[PDB]
Amino acid sequence: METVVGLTAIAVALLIGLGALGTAIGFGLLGGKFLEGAARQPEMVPMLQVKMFIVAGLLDAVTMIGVGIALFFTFANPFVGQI
Amino acid sequence: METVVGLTAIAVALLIGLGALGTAIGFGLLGGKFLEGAARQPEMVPMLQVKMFIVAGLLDAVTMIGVGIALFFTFANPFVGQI
Amino acid sequence: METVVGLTAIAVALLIGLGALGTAIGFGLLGGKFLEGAARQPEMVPMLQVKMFIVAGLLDAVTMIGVGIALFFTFANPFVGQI
Amino acid sequence: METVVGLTAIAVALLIGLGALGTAIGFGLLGGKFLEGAARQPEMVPMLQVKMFIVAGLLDAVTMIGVGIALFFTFANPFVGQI
Amino acid sequence: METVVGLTAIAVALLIGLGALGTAIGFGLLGGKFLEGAARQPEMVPMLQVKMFIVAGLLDAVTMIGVGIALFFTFANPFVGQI
Amino acid sequence: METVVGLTAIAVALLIGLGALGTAIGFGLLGGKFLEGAARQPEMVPMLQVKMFIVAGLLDAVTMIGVGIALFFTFANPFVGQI
Amino acid sequence: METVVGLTAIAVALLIGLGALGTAIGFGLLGGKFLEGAARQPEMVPMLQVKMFIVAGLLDAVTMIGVGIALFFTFANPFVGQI
Amino acid sequence: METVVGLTAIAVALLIGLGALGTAIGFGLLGGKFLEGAARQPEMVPMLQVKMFIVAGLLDAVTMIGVGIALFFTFANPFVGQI
Amino acid sequence: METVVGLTAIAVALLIGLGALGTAIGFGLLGGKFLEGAARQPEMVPMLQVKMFIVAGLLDAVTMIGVGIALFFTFANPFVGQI
Amino acid sequence: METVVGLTAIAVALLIGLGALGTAIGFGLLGGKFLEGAARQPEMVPMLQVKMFIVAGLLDAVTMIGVGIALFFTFANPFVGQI
Amino acid sequence: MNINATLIGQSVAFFIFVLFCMKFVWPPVIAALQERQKKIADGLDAANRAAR
Amino acid sequence: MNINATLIGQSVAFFIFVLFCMKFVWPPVIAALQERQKKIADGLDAANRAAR
Amino acid sequence: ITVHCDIVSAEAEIFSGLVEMVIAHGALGDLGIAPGHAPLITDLKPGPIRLVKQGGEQEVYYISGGFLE
Amino acid sequence: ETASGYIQHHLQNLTFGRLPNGDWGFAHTAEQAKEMGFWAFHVDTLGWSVLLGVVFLFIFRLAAKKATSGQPGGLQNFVEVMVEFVDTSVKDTFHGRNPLIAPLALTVFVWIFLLNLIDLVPVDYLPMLAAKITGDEHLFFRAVATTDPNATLGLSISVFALIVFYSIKVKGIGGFLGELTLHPFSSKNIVVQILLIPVNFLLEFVTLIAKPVSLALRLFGNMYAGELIFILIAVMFGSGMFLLSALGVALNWAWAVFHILIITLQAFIFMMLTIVYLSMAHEDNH
Ligand SMILES: [Zn+2]
Repeated sequence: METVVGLTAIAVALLIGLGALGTAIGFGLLGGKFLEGAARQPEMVPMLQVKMFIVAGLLDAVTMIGVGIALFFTFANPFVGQI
Repeated sequence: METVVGLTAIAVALLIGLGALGTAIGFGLLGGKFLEGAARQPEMVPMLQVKMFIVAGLLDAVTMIGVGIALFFTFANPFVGQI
Repeated sequence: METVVGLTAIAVALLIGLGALGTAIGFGLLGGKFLEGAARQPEMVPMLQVKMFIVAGLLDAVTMIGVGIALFFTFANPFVGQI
Repeated sequence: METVVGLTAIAVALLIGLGALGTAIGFGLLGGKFLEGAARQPEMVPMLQVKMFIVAGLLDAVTMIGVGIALFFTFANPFVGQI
Repeated sequence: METVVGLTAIAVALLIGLGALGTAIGFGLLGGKFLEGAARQPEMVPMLQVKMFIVAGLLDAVTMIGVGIALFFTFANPFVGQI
Repeated sequence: METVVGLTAIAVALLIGLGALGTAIGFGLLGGKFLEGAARQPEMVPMLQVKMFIVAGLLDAVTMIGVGIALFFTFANPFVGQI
Repeated sequence: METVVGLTAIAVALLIGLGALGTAIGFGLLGGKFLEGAARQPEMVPMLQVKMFIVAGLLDAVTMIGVGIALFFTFANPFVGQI
Repeated sequence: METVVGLTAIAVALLIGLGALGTAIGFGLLGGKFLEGAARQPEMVPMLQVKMFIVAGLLDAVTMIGVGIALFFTFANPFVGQI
Repeated sequence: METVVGLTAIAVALLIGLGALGTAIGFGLLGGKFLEGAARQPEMVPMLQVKMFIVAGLLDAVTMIGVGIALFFTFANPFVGQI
Repeated sequence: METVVGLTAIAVALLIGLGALGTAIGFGLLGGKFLEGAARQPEMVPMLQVKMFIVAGLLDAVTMIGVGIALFFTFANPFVGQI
Repeated sequence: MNINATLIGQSVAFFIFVLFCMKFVWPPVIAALQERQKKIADGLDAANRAAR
Repeated sequence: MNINATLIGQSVAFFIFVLFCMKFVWPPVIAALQERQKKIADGLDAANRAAR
Repeated sequence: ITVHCDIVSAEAEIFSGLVEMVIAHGALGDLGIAPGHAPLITDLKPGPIRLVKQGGEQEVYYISGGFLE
Repeated sequence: ETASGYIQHHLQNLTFGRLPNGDWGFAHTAEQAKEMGFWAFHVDTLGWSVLLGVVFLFIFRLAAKKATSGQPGGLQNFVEVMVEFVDTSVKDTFHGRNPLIAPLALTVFVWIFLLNLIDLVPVDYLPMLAAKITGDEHLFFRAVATTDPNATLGLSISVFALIVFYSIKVKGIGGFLGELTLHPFSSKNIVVQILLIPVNFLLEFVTLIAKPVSLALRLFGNMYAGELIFILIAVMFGSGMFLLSALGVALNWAWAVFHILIITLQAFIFMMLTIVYLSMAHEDNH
């Protein structure tokens, strides 16, 4: 029993840690270009903000799936019942 | 029975976590240049946006197979019946 | 059989997970340059879109071999038959 | 119990360590573009700084969820009460 | 034999997966520069496309050796010999 | 005890090591833009410096929360008290 | 002889896998700059191609030692004897 | 007791190794911008060199906390006392 | 005996594998700038080539130390004599 | 005894191999910018070469400490004496 | 090694040296520094008045 | 020896370090301080001449 | 919102007035300039420059090259 | 003795506290010092920090109690180059009228530099001189005060009090909590501002608490790892060999030539972050 429960804590750490690593770097890359565009044209900032939010939805999509499967493995673990 | 179910919890965290890491960095790269092009050509944003969605479909193609296989291993484990 | 079957789940997660990671970052790099070119010269877009698909075939080639070997190790097993 | 508690210490280090790695690189990328924009347009600096903090919230969002769950696994333990 | 056989399944996953990861990022870097060069010089595209295929032969050289050795370890096995 | 204590030395090395890796790459990206800004505008050096040290507080926050929990695990132990 | 041989299959995968990964990313960087130079001045291509092959020798030199050692451990085995 | 002593050697290697990796990549980024700035204007070199060392104190901060703790784990040992 | 010999094969693979990975990435960064300089200033290529070989010796210094130590471990394991 | 001896061989590969990776990427980044300045300003070469060797001393600083603690671990052993 | 002791002692000792410097050391040095600048300013101004 | 050796080894290294330190670190600092000492005297001369 | 724009040749002024957007062919790629745009200088390839204004939404002028500031 | 015992002895402090029977005594072993709780004192840390601070202010007072306002003597020429350097450093960052910021920066820079400089003197000299003057052979005595985490934490927790003080003193209690909860995200809708308070509090509170810790541990990590390399190089001479006690001299010399740059730089960074963090507590930066 102890192995499954112990290896489910490592699974949760990887699902949230790998997601956090990618999301942080992805917004550093996307947001940097948003500042470059805002500095070039301060007249287009209202339009650039909504376009950045369209991309932000795509960037975090799989990260949000992983963080929902990690809070499911934490509360009412699906693999404990299998054994 | 316990090692196969413990190791399949880590297989699910690798499938979703590596996909989440890559797609978050990938959209940061793709989306960063979409905002740069929108700041250079304010009138081309409706043309650049449809081209960004064509690339978005290629960028997430293998990642969607990864989460599809990960949720199949979580609810219908295919390895627990092979021992 | 138990450890060979348990280590085949991790082998499948690494084949699909590393492939998903590389393909998302690769299309993020190839894609950003396509949008940069499309904003700069909109008359070249028809040619640049055809040239992008020639690269997209080379980019996914080894990733698709990896996904093909991972599905083979999941619905069949060449290691279990070796004891 | 000694394996669940020992694997939890590694899960906690992996949650915060990957978040630290991601946010440090993400802010290096975001902040580097803020200094680039501040040098070209010193009149825009107060506007650019407000837009930089809007992005900073998106960059650390998932990382914070990770450190919140990490502290929760040290002072409480949802795995030890499931054995 | 069960540990040798199960560790050749991870050897094969590492050997195809690390190759897929490198080849996807490598072609994203090469292809993104090909689109940039093709937009800059439309009359040089026939020459640039042939030069891209010279580099593609160097880029995949070790990746093809890795896929070849991984298929050799899957259908034959220099380790089941225990020699 | 021997595993819970020996897997806390690996926990400590990942909390300080992944933070040491991300802060040395983050300050090298941030600093590379500060030195170019200092060349593009020699008269802006005192302003660019105070703004760089504001970003530095955001860049090291999660890393410094990890050097604290790592020191807390090295001279106290919240896991050993759970047997 | 089941531990020494098994861990030798992992060693061979790391040697060719890390070599394949580095060589593919290295040629993406080197070759992307060859195409950039070839597009800037089309008459310099004969010289740039010869200069690229000189660098290709420095780039692959260590990967070739890694492939040589990996094929040495596959067909012969120094660590099998050492016992 | 051998697990605590063996895992301290790995903790020392990860704690020094992740600092050796981050400091070499982080200063190669900063150093390149310093040489580029020196080429743009050799009149500002004494000032730019002083600014580079001011950032060098922020970049190498946490990497020395790990080199100090690692050298404190090789000669002294806070984990052996804890049993 | 097997654990010392088996872990030595993996130590060998880590030394030449991490050295192969870093030198190929580093010589593509270095060589990519050699080709960029040669396309822009073809009369300076004899000087740039000599300056590049001076950075090549610095880039391969710690990697050749690792290759020498790896061959020493394979043909003269210094750990088998330590019980 | 065998676990301390085998796990110190893996600690030497992490100390010398992770430093080899960093030193090779760091010198490709710093020397690429040196060859860029020597083409732009062929008269500043003698001065830029000296400033590059100063920064080289900062890059190869924590790597030489780790290459020296790893030769201390192969010819002496602070862990073996601790039983 | 890390043991928490003498934290309040060093905290109080720092304020004592800071306020001493603020009252006794800092004001006289700035006054003497300004006098040279004022004397040189008067000298350069007086040279301009002589020509004017 | 041990403590006897470590004591002579440390002191020999320190002597070698102090030798170069007072030959290459101290003299340039003194020259920079003496340069400021000559600059305040030459600057004050003009303010003395203005009264004439 | 509007910005003042002038098109001037070495011999005489081609255009002078208020506009909301200016579209031109730069040497590296096409551009769209609007009020508040950051300082930019570029070399122009032969082709038409398009100006936008209320009512004057398609004021087009052909240019043989030159620079945009 | 052994190399392990030589290293174990150099890492212990001269602690004085509550023994099993009485609040008057020095600990004779590391365990007897770890028994002494939070109500104890490192007598070597407080003996080196206070003595070096008084030497600095006494020398600076000798050049302030008799300032010439004309041609400077050798001593006051140096003291004025330091005050002019610190004043310039403060005016390029802080624009207000606060009279405490400038003497604080001078105190912080010169004191930390002196507490760090004693690391260059050979590592066994002061520890053995203390033992010979006392008549003991097991006396714990550490000279470099910035290698004690309590000394560096005392210097940053005190700068943090001045940051929370000036922030409330100029922005008011409402302005302090306002920057902590209505910044950086604000919205007109009442439901939205309430849902943004937890997000604003997580972003702003984490950054504020990280300031004192990063200042103390950056200084501690560079000095503790700096002295450890000198103690480890001294064990090469303990061997008694000739071709090892020759290589050790080269490592000690190279490490000291590198360490004087680190000792100078760490005092400058602590001063600059003290100036920056106190200046951003006086204005709304957003
Ligand atoms: Zn504010």
